[PDB]
Amino acid sequence: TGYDAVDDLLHYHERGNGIQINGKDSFSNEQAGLFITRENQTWNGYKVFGQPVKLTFSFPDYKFSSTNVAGDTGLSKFSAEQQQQAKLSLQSWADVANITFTEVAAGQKANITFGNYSQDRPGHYDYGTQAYAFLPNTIWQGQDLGGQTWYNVNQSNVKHPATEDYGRQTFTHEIGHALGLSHPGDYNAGEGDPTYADVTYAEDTRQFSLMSYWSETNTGGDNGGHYAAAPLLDDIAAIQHLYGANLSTRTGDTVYGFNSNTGRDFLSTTSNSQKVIFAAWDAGGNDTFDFSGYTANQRINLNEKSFSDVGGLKGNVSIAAGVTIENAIGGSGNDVIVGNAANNVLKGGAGNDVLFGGGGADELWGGAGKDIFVFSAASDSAPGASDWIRDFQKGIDKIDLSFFDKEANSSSFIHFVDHFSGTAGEALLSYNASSNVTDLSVNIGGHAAPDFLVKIVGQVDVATDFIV
Ligand SMILES: [Ca+2]
Ligand SMILES: [Ca+2]
Ligand SMILES: [Ca+2]
Ligand SMILES: [Ca+2]
Ligand SMILES: [Ca+2]
Ligand SMILES: [Ca+2]
Ligand SMILES: [Ca+2]
Ligand SMILES: [Zn+2]
Repeated sequence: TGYDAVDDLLHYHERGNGIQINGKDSFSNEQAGLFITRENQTWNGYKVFGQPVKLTFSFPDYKFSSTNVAGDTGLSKFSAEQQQQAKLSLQSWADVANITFTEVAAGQKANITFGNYSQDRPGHYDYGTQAYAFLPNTIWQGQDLGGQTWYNVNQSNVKHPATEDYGRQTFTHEIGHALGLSHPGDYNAGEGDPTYADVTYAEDTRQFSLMSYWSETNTGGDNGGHYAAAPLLDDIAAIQHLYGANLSTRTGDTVYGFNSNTGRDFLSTTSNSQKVIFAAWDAGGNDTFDFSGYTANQRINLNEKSFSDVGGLKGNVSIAAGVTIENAIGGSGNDVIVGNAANNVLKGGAGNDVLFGGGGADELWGGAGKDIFVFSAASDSAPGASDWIRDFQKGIDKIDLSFFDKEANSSSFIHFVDHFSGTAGEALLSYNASSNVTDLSVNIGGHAAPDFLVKIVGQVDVATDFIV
């Protein structure tokens, strides 16, 4: 049934509350954020949390023959392409927490610096390392190393971050360290051989945090060979814990995905081939997840902290804690679209879709195809805040009320009548041929009056259009 599909999406990636996944403990979004910042170091001071911060950054002109604090040499300044991508990574962190970044001249002392290295010793090129950075307040010989980030330019992804997404992710990851974030678990490579089996909690994967090195496939995600460019779900919790949530970000009506007005590369796409991977942070307005241009079967959940399967990928889109996204538009595939307690405009597009509005007064459009509109509570469409199904086609679309009889474990609870009598479970269809509107009223609670009312544009055939 349509309800089965909804129920499935609602319990996708449940976490915390004593759950154990992969033989590992499951941490909630909150716990993961705290664990990722377990070093307690911030630019505001040790254990000083929730305060804004203003930081400077620059691209120093390093001398090739110079040796850095780590012992690496064959140094160089960031190229134009590298600088451009580093600035995009910085902004992605500034979008979510109260952090202000300001670029200073190559000579001026800056809090965060970017530099390339190519040799582990003079005259010897290093093809084995990727990058590293120092957390704030890292003191060495009376000097703070905090804010320094270094990258192995012999790696093509580091040299070409604009075309190699792992390079862009690396910039975001190292800057994360420079801001106070650690990897989600303790494990040393090089002089150690860690694997996902060495994680502290199940959600330590690239599906939840880009501070992680473990594949998203470990938790059931699948990014189709791509890498997230910006802070993921648990990274947002981590960074906002340190510097507070940015309440000024995208406060207007924002569109994510296709036809985006975000002005962010990782939140926008112009074709079915260009895949999105992101955790959405949005501080206000009436917002829309527009995934209309994708052909794959998608699963879109508008609940906060929940995961969606978008554009042919799995668990690649999520919504941060405290964010309310209002609308969703599916693509040409057979989609499952689950709304939240707010008023939502849900559009299935072509294909056979399953739409679930949840609470609030929702506006549901099945579009072309055999669509199913699902309900599981009187509050889903309360009289006075009724849902509207705007394009119902009798004999083609369906209204799924199967939840009620299943819960009641009775085939006679929900049953259609031609007139009410106060009995619980009575359902009544009222068709107005002049206005082309059908009222579906149900007395679920067994009150004097119906406690559930859906308004439908179009005729409904009781003999063929319901799943009970
Ligand atoms: Ca917005
Ligand atoms: Ca909103
Ligand atoms: Ca669709
Ligand atoms: Ca459809
Ligand atoms: Ca809703
Ligand atoms: Ca339809
Ligand atoms: Ca509703
Ligand atoms: Zn790292």
